[PDB]
Amino acid sequence: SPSLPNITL
Amino acid sequence: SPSLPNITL
Amino acid sequence: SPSLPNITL
Amino acid sequence: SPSLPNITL
Amino acid sequence: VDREQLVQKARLAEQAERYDDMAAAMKNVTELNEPLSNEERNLLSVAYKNVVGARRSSWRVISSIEQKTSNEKIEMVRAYREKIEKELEAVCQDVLSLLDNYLIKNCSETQYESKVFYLKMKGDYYRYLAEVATGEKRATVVESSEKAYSEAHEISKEHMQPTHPIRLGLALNYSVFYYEIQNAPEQACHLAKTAFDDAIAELDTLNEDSYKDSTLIMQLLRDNLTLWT
Amino acid sequence: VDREQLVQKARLAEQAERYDDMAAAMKNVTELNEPLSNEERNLLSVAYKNVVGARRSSWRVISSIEQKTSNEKIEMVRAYREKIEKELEAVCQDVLSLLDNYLIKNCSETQYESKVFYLKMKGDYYRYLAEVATGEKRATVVESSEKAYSEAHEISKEHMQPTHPIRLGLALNYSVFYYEIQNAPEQACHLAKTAFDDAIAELDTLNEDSYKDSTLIMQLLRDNLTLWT
Amino acid sequence: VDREQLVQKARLAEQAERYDDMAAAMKNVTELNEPLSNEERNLLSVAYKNVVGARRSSWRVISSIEQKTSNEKIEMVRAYREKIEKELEAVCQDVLSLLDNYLIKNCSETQYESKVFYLKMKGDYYRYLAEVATGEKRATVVESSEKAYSEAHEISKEHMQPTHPIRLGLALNYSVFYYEIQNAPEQACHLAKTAFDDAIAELDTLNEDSYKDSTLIMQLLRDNLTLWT
Amino acid sequence: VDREQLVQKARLAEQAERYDDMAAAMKNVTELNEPLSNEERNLLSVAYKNVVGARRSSWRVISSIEQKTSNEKIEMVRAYREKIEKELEAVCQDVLSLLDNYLIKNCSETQYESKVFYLKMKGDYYRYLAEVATGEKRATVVESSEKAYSEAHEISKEHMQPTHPIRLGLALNYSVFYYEIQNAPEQACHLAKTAFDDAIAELDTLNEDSYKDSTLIMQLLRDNLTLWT
Ligand SMILES: [Mg+2]
Ligand SMILES: [Mg+2]
Ligand SMILES: [Mg+2]
Ligand SMILES: [Mg+2]
Repeated sequence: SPSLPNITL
Repeated sequence: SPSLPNITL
Repeated sequence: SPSLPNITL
Repeated sequence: SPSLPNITL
Repeated sequence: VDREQLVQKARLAEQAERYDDMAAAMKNVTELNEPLSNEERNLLSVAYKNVVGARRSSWRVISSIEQKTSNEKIEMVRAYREKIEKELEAVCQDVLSLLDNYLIKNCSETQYESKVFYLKMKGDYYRYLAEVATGEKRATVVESSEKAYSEAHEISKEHMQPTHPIRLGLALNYSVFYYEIQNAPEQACHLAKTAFDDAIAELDTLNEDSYKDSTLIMQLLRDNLTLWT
Repeated sequence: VDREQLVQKARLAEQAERYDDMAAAMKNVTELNEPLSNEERNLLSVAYKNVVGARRSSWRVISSIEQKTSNEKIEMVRAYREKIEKELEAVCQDVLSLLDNYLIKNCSETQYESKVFYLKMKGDYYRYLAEVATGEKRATVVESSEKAYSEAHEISKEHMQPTHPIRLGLALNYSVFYYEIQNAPEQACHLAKTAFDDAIAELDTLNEDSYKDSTLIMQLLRDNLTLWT
Repeated sequence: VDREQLVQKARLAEQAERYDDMAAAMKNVTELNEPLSNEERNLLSVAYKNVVGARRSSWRVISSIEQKTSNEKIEMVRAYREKIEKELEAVCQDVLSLLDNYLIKNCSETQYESKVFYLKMKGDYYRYLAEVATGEKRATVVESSEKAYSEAHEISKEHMQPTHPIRLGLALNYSVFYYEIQNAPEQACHLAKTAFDDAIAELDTLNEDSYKDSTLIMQLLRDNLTLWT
Repeated sequence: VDREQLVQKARLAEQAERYDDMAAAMKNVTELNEPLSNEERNLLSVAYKNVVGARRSSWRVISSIEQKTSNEKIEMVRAYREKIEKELEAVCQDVLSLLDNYLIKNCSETQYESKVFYLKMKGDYYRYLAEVATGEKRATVVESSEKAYSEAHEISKEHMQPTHPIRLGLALNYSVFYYEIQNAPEQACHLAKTAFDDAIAELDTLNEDSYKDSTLIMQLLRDNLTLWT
């Protein structure tokens, strides 16, 4: 959302 | 693909 | 705008 | 192109 | 549940992108063992197209990793491909048995549009099985796909206008079947071109409730012809 | 240059996004003082729409800075707006004099489509002048825009099918004229709705060479109606 | 399976967008009852974020239909929302028990980065439970979310650089927690602003292996501050 | 006008996408015959990059039509290409004479950043001339481009940090010069790789006012290296 983007693997 | 687009509901 | 799109040549 | 992006003002 | 509630659940599941739920509600509706209304028909098809599609997508990805990867990992990749494959086959069989044991079976004589819509679905889901099948299994599902499309084609030629969206969408997928499954690019272009020409010849057969759908699929036929030629 | 060469220059200028060049070539073609062929008509309109458009864009931007900004900078902003305005007015007058002194003037009696196409352009370019005009100047250009659209409307009703793309595009811009210039949202919706209804009523009047254009503009009418209602 | 094979299955499941499979493989890896390597840690988090996310998406959609819809349909909508809710709660509890019973529990003393990464996850998944909880249940999960974020914050302040991506991502989500869950927009901006300022003050603490991640999250903090102020 | 007013006109022209106006205002500012402030420097460069760019775009389009087209039309295409070419050359010469007769000429000794910024521009605009030149004319402008980039490179190595955005952007364009103009892909990769490595080696040299620009151009260097290798 306004939260951290999910990790790029 | 080159096939029919899924129906719009 | 809400007006006619410019002609495609 | 592969060159530097134009400055953002 | 009542029927109205299953259908309402399908509509909510759709909006929530929960397609397994949507398909399970529409299968349940089908299993009430009565005909489907146009909307029910469309919900069923949307649901299962989404379920089979993701995997139709996952299989392509893992197959591609397999081809690039093949060190021996290879066992895993292969196992996972086969797992996805079995899921995809079970989805197709799930739809095909609804079609064979209910929808086609019990379709009333004068419901030509339903008939063609279900025979086209039968062609489509055998074609999805053909995408993954090999050997004698491939030969069988390919034959079954073409038989279903051919019967749909004969009924639609006799009973529907050339502009009817269901007739046009049939020609689209039937020609994709020739192009991609049978690698018969002339037979594909001829079918697509004929369907397009016959609709164009009869614009006066466009319906005020469906003309946007008709013209959209006409363009899709054209797009494929252009690509293929 | 010969005429073929001016038209070839317009086509190249278009592809190069050099619209001042494109407009100057098409003005030169018009000044040969013969009628324009459909393609010449379209090149002229494309060229000038692009020229007037950028500025129709620049003026909105500087006007907006003006409103937000208005410290006394203000002199500059205002001066620059007025410079862009004068350019935009001169472009419109450039087109309007081609229309009045050549294209409308000399259009042959049986060329109804050309007549309506040029009267619509005349409505359009007076409407662009109205977008920036104030006071008595606004009143004058607004009157001239509506007079041009009204005459185009009468000819198109008599001589063209309700599905004809030029008739449909006229209704689109004429209704935008009512909505945006005269702030007459009922008169706008009625015109758009009538044009859409009359085309729908007669799909059998779609032409095999233009049906995509017809249906596209039908959708544009619908989009505006939806927005406005 | 061996551990390498579960992790390979997670990587394949990811590429195939089969996140239920990815999460089940990474849970299995966790249940081998040894610490996770950085990559295993990231795969676990990616898997569960995707699983909880879709539903974090489905719930918002059905909740919105519920609010617009609420004729008595309403029973269905409500039932379906509650079904999705229970799934979402079970996913969160699935992660929270991995965290409490394995990952946090057994994390070795000198593994500060792991500690903070898992305490942040614990804050995140209690915050997802808070998004849907009401009444005394909400109060409890909100308290647990803040306790987890606060402990992560204390460890990261002591043991990590202000530019460390894990410290920066913690500040990002902790401040979102204040803004969205506790509706404490000053406490949110202060935390985000402090985390950003402290990193800026120490660019010399950027690592050659992680500086892109650091600067990316710095920008995310800035974006939120701008939105909120 | 005063200087403040020319600069305000450039800022308005920019927002209005009127780049000919923007360039003419900034040329006028330069012709006041005093040094430029960082902002003036950036406005000048933005203005002329946009002016030369469109045409740098139009020329590629007409050149491509020329190659596909080459029936004898060919005369026109060729003439139009040459017209665009002459415009593009005159723009470059317009900038190069500002650089040679004012900006470089009068740059004070301790203004290393300005020096490098203007020498890089001199390299850039000779490189744009080289893109279109042939024969002995090409040889001359290529030599002049490399001489300008080489001098900029020597000053920047001595006086700026490896992370400085102006130093990084120089390496980017200098390496593009080797790749595209001299078709020296090893000399291009070495320069880009060296510039990237030297910045990475010294992140502690990032400035709190410019680190976003530094990291952005680092990524651009990386993107090119990846493409080229
Ligand atoms: Mg017939
Ligand atoms: Mg009529
Ligand atoms: Mg510290
Ligand atoms: Mg140094």
